[PDB]
Amino acid sequence: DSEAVVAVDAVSFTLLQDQLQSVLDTLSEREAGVVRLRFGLTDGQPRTLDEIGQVYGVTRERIRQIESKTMSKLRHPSRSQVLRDYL
Amino acid sequence: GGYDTPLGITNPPIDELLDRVSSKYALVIYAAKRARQINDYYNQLGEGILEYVGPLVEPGLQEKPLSIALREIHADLLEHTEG
Amino acid sequence: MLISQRPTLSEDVLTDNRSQFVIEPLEPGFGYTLGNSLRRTLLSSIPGAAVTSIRIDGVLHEFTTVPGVKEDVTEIILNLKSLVVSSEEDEPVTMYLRKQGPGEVTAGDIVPPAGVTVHNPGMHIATLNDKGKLEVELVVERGRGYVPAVQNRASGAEIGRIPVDSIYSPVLKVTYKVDATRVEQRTDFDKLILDVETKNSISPRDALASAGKTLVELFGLARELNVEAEGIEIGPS
Amino acid sequence: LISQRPTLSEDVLTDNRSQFVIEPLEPGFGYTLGNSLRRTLLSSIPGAAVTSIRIDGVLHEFTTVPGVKEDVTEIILNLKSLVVSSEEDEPVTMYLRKQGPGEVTAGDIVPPAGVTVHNPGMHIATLNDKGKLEVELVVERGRGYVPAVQNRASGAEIGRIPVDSIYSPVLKVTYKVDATRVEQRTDFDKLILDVETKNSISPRDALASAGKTLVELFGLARELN
Amino acid sequence: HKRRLSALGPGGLSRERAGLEVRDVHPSHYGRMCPIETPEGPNIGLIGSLSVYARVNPFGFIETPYRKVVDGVVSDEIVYLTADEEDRHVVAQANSPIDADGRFVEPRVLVRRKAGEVEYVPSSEVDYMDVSPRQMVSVATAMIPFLEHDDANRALMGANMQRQAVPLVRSEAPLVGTGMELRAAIDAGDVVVAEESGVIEEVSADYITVMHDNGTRRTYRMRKFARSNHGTCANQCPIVDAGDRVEAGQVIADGPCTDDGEMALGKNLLVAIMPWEGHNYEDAIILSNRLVEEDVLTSIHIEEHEIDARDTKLGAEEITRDIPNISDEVLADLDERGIVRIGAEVRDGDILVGKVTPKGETELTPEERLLRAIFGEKAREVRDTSLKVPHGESGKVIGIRVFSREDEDELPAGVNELVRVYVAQKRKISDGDKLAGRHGNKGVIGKILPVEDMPFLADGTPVDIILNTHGVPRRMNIGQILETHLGWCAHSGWKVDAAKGVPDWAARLPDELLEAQPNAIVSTPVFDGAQEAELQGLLSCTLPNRDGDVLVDADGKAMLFDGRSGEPFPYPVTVGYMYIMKLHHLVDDKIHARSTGPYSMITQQPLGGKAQFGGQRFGEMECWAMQAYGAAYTLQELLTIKSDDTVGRVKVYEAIVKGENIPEPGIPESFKVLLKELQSLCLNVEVLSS
Amino acid sequence: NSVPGAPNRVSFAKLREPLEVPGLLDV
Amino acid sequence: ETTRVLTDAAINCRSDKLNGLKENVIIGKLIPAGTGINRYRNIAVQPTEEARAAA
Amino acid sequence: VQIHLVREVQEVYRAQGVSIHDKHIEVIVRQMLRRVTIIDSGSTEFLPG
Amino acid sequence: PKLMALELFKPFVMKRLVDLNHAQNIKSAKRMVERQRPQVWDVLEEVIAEHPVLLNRAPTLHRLGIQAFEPMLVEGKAIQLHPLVCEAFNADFDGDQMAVHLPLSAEAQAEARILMLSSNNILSPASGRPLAMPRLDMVTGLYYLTTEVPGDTGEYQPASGDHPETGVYSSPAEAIMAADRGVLSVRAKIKVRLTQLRPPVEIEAELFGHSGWQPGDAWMAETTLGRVMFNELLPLGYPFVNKQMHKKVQAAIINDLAERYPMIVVAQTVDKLKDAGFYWATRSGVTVSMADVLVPPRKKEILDHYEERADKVEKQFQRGALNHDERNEALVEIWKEATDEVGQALREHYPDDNPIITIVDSGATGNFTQTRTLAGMKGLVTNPKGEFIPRPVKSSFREGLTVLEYFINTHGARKGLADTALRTADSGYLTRRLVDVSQDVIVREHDCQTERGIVVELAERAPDGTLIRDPYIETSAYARTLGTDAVDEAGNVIVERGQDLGDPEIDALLAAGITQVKVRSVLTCATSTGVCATCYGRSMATGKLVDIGEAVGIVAAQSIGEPGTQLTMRTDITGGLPRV
Ligand SMILES: [Mg+2]
Ligand SMILES: [Zn+2]
Repeated sequence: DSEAVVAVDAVSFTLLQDQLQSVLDTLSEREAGVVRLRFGLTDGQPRTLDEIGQVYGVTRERIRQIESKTMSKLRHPSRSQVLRDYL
Repeated sequence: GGYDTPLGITNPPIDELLDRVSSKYALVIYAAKRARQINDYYNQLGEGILEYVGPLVEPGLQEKPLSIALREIHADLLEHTEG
Repeated sequence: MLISQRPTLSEDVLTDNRSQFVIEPLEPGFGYTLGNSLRRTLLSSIPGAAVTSIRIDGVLHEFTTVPGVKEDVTEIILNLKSLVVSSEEDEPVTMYLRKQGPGEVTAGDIVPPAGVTVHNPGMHIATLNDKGKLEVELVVERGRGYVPAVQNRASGAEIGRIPVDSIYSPVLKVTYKVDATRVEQRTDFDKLILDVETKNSISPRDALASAGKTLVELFGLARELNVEAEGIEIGPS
Repeated sequence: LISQRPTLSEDVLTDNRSQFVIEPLEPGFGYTLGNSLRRTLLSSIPGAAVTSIRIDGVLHEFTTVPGVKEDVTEIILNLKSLVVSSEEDEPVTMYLRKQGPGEVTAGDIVPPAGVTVHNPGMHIATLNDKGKLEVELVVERGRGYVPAVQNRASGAEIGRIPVDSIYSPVLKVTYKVDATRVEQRTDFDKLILDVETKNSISPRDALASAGKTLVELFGLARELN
Repeated sequence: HKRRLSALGPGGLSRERAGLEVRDVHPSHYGRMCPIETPEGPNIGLIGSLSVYARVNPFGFIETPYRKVVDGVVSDEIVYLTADEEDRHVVAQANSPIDADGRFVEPRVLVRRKAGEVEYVPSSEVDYMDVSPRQMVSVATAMIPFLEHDDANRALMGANMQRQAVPLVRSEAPLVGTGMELRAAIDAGDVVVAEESGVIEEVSADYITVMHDNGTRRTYRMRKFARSNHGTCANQCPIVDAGDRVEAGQVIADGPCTDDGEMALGKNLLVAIMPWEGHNYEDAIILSNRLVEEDVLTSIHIEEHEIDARDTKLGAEEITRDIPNISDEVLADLDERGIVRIGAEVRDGDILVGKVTPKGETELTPEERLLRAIFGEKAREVRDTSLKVPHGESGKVIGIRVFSREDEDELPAGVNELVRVYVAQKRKISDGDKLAGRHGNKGVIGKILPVEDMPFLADGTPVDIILNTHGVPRRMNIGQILETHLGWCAHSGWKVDAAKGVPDWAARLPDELLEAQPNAIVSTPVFDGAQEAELQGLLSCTLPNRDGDVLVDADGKAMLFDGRSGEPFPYPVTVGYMYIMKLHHLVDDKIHARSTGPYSMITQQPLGGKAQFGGQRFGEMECWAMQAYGAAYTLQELLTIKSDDTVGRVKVYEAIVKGENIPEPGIPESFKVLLKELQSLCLNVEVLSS
Repeated sequence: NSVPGAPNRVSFAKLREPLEVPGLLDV
Repeated sequence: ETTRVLTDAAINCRSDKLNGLKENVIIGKLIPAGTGINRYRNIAVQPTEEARAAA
Repeated sequence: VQIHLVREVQEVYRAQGVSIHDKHIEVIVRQMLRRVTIIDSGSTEFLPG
Repeated sequence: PKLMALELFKPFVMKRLVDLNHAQNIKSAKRMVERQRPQVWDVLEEVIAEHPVLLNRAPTLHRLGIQAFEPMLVEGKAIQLHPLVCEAFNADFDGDQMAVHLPLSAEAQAEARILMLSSNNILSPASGRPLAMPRLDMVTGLYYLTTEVPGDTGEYQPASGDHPETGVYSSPAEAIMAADRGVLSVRAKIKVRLTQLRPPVEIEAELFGHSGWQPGDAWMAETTLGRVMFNELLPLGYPFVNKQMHKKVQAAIINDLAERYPMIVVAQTVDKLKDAGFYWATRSGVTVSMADVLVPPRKKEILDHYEERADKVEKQFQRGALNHDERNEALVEIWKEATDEVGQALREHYPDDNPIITIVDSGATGNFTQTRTLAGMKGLVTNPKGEFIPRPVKSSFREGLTVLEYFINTHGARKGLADTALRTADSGYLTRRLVDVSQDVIVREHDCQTERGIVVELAERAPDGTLIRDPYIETSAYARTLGTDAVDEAGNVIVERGQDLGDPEIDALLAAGITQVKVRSVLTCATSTGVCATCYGRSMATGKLVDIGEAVGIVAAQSIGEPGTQLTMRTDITGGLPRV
């Protein structure tokens, strides 16, 4: 049954979620909120730049600046060695 | 009682274990519920302290919790009520 | 070459004199190479002294029982056979135990001459009854290993002298076994476990040291053919 | 009490096999001393043997070479019978070229310094006019028996052909004792030991190294206090 | 597998329809079908094999040769009779005293009547006599020396296990044999035979060119390293040299299990029959390490792996190196266009054929999406199903056979490119592997000891295997003991010193048996072989090895020394040369393990068999056993959260990894399948709370 | 015998067979 | 004889009570023998008060 | 019939020389002799036979 | 095998080498497992230690097919099984395979460790005889170790006048030294002076009367050295044995030592017997050579003397004095007489140290008929229908059979083998039916408290008048609990109500002189759903009273239909497994 639950990717995915929430908690709060809303990690609904700037009450260019700054922070390998093995 | 000393899976001797409880089925469930208590102690140690306590005898270097449980049974450190 | 792992030697002291040595680890299989050789060396290479023969008054051919005592002849003999005694004088020296009156003769009753000594004077040997006097002579020399009861090379040069066994060795019982420690990281090495039990003349540690000295001489005989031959060096300690 | 320490004389029979005789010993000891030397000699004498080869025309072990009568695994089973004695401990290489018909003996092998081949008369392979065999051989010191080290575990290429090595200069060992054991209890054994080495090292040198290994392992139990 | 009689098939009886009376041996089978050889499973008697001399009547009956005898004069007119004329007439024995003229000697002669009866007819009514002994027996069973001593059960086991040996890399001929090793090898087909006589021109490891006496030449190509149908090697090396003259019908090249023409199913090993240290306990066998070192028992196995690059609905597959997420470390063995390079050694789980399929568009999980957002690696819409070498296998790669649509090869519909990769390894003999002699005395390998802790002779020669004693007297197979003594006699070589006439045992021996060489091959035919007085006579004078040393005395025993302790054994022990085989029940084909693997489709149990992972069937009787212990929790475990509790299995695995407790088990899945089947059969089934 | 390049394997057979073994794949 | 047993059980409306021994094996719950019965399955295991105070 | 069944099975197993204690056979025979038959319905619920 | 344990314990070893910081996470740990980097073995030892596994062997005939062993790592790829569970597993080493399972939960590990462990299951479930008893090879070894050879090297002779007795030895240590020197044989009769072994009951009551405690006391005995080395295996409280270790003697010793001592003492004692048995089985020199298969010298005369009678029966049939069947019956009886006479002469011809008769008379394996068919006469061989062939086979397998005799033997061999296959199928099917019959007999209450119960025959009356013991008491009387009391000649009570009724109280009843006891049974347990405990009596596996959770119906069904298979038939009453 090649669509059955493989039972090792599931626990790898749960460990991915735990480690990913830890690494996203290593940042500040506006940053992690922007990342979680930009990639839908809180409900499965991917919020875009205008919704995020609306729910934070700023402009969308500020949201894109914060997005680029944090995604530059995450590509630093100190925030990345614990996630590199997850591909 | 002059038995040579056991080793491995058989320490403490089951014939000294059976004098504590009624039958061996009670010995099994008694040891297993104590081992799950010890496992919940090791899992719930990182957060705040709750009602679990143990291991009451000092464990080994790396020792399985069921062996800690059975050595606690042989040490006369617990009690139980049946159903 | 290299041994690639240095073996050790440690003991577990059980009684005062009964030990248990372990040696670990070796190359498979060196445990049987050296355990049996070590057993034969312990039993048959340590010098020591014992009783060779005795003679007794009142008994000429009634070898069943001695008059005046309780215990029969062979019980006296196999009490005297288990008698720890040290010596230095290589010739067969004689010792006398002799005691009148009823009571329990012990090992401290005997009066040793110069050099010989008894290592358990508080040992029961015999009982006397009703004003009896027991007077036995001992013939004590030293030697190696275990000898049988040596048949009397003379016929009747000493008509009372009857021979016994002589447990020369200070050790009594040695047994051994092997094991299979650390099969995976080390590719199934061995572990020699000894069980030596001596009498109270010497310690088992000194027994094993003296046996190691005799063995290292006995294999140094084979070493001294081509001294510059490459072997397996364990190295420093 | 015998207070005569034992000796060792020697008896040569051929170039490669000779008898050693040890007397007098304590009684009930000769079989044990003989088995001790047998289990040492027949197991742990350091020697040298070929480890891996590399034929140019092959890519692996399970193939054939154009021209030769045998195949590659038969060449393996013939070269596993060679005897060779190195001097230094680095893995040296020796070579073998042969062109044209004729039997290929081991005497065709050109060795470097230190190594030598102790039997040029070994049939290895035989060739014809189309035949061309060209191989290097890695020779290495060692002791005991080893299986073939893996190609993946080393960093070796595809041309590498691992062979089992047997580093054992000894070939056959026996003994017998002649216990006198007279009724006068002046008893002693007499160990008549026998060694046949496979023309790599002399039996004197094999027994000397065995004695050195035993002196080293019994200095363990001696040095206590 | 040819010459096989099988009473089951279409038009024939099946095994559940099979009564017990068809499986017996009716007395008409004598000379028409072997009573010994039959598979010892649940097919005993339904599958047989033809006799040696048997021949098929044109109406599909089984004729049998007979020597007709007229008026007490045994003629040579050989007349084939089927089983009806076998009942009409009367049939004598071939081990009867023919007095060199066709005449019998004693009047009271053994004979067979119609209904299987055995009588003493006077020697005037005998009208047919058997053509030889060993007529009743099959091909494989006639290759067992001293067969007439063995019981029929163990002879049956020996005949069924002589067909299971594997081709070793060396294949040395047996010392003690029958006649049936040469004939049943050159008739087996797997030996190249010189078709017409002449001289050798050119040999190699690959071809032989013969020069016929009249002009023509012909190249006999070999078959080197071809895979058999059960994964074993099929090498053919030549045995002729470049100047030899051959005749027609001569062996020119040995096959897999052949040696200078004749069969070689195993090797000649020094055996001893003491019980040693409990390692040869209850049919277990110990070995020297010399068998591992010198490659005595070592078989080459060749395995065929196969993948096809087929079409699909989304597009087309492609054999290529652009695989997905895989370190350029494991892409070192692969060539420029997929498949690995010839000779690169592989291990379990390695890549053999880089082959990648399209997948389509599936929306990602958001965590995977942000990982692709951080690292910048793309979606990679193709999905990798490469040909991985399965678990627990390794070895070299001999040959790579590749097909293609572009070469216009015959491929089935919707297939673009086929490739087969042949992987081969060289298995050493190892503990657990199955060895047996020629007498049904099977047994696994208990322990491969070193060569020094093995009981060696007085000449320092160690024994090679050590069988057990307690399996000999209760299985009634002392053919192995007679083979052992005669094997030692043939190894050392005898010389009956016939100085003052011939000794009394050796009178009716043939000539050139009065003396023999070391390693000289001998042979006993099956029902006319070495007598026991002749074995004592040969074993009495068995000329010494190199010194003056008769190692094995007249009793057939020897003074072994203990290799381990060192003392001699207090009693002499039987030694000799016994011919043993390596069976095809190797450990590496049998060991298996599964933690979590593939799952079945309709029900959700783990799958089955070593081809997949699968688990072992914890069947009904084992459920009874664990009920009878009273182990209730382990039964709940093994029937819920190891097999069918579908949501429970992943919780168990997660809790093990996190180190928590195992959760409480739920309902199995096959019960729910049962529930919906019962609701499908219009049966209102419902679970009630209280 | 009757097979030209056979090995020389000495037999203990007291008798003599008239008929050879047939062509074992004739069936 | 699963067909006939099943059909006349279906007629009789014969309710199982699951009190036997194969049934709890089938439906995966804990069998009523050995360590499954409530005299052993409901054991309360606490640390004794003396060693609790000493702990 | 309990004595008869136990004796008659154990006669076979002693003839093969196999030690089985009788309480196992008694467990089985006790399961055999559970039920009773209805020759008269009385007046309550029990079909004859 | 470690290559198998590494795949069984893969989540355990995965967690553990995440915990030792050898992997960054779970996925690198899994890849590290799949590449087998060599510190995974060092982690694997720690995750294996004290964690039992199960060892199934199909077909699981009875309850001991699944046991729980502590695993340990072994080089190679074959599961190493301990040899003393071959009898329970019915496992020879012809290539049998066993399935390893793995318990997971704490309840499962406790059940495996406490109920299903090897050393806790020694006895049968059926008859309570041991199955850890040392059989086969081991038994031979012990036999040669405790047998006694008159006229052996170094005996005790009391001859005097010229020299003393030369038989006494002050200690078994000195005896071992004199055995390593070539003076003492192991099997000679000497007089040692023991200080660590308990003397038998008569010598204890003689030398000490009431309380000889052994670790200090000394007492002499005329035994062999082998029996002293043998009694050093058994524990300190056990008395001295001084017999010849026949297999029944070892069974009785282990049954006594399991009935009176704790289980761990029984396990260690059985292990010591295994080691000593193998080590002296190597030295016993049991080999098989054809010089050791002696033929009976009077065989040809016996065959001629019965050949004349066969000839006269055939002549009387030829002259019409009797029909076809009666001459067959007469020949069958004559050749049975011939078989018996040949076997008798063979039995009286052999020595005692002939290894073929030594293996048999020790009780290790094989009956005497197999020796009779190795040397002497095969005898009568059956028809395919079941009758006897009247010829019969007159050659041993040492002499080598002729063609027709071998062809006659094939009938009976293939008949027996096919019959073995079909019976098995039938025996397993009978067990399958019985399990479903008694699936609901589980022990519910401690005590039914009835007073009904069966009576037991229990050593029926002699005609002259004694108490001859009934031979089948151990199956019909032991392990039972009395409902009534034992009173006799208006005397006192002997055994009160509700006692286990083992060996000493049976001895007390037969001493007091009663024959019938009214005992409880699981026939008349008055509980509602399944039996009580005291009607079931002693559990035959523990030796103690049955627990209050046992599924005794399943144990009963398995012990009945377990030993089938081997249950032949006979020569129109049905007389085997179809009769059952
Ligand atoms: Mg089997
Ligand atoms: Zn009751």
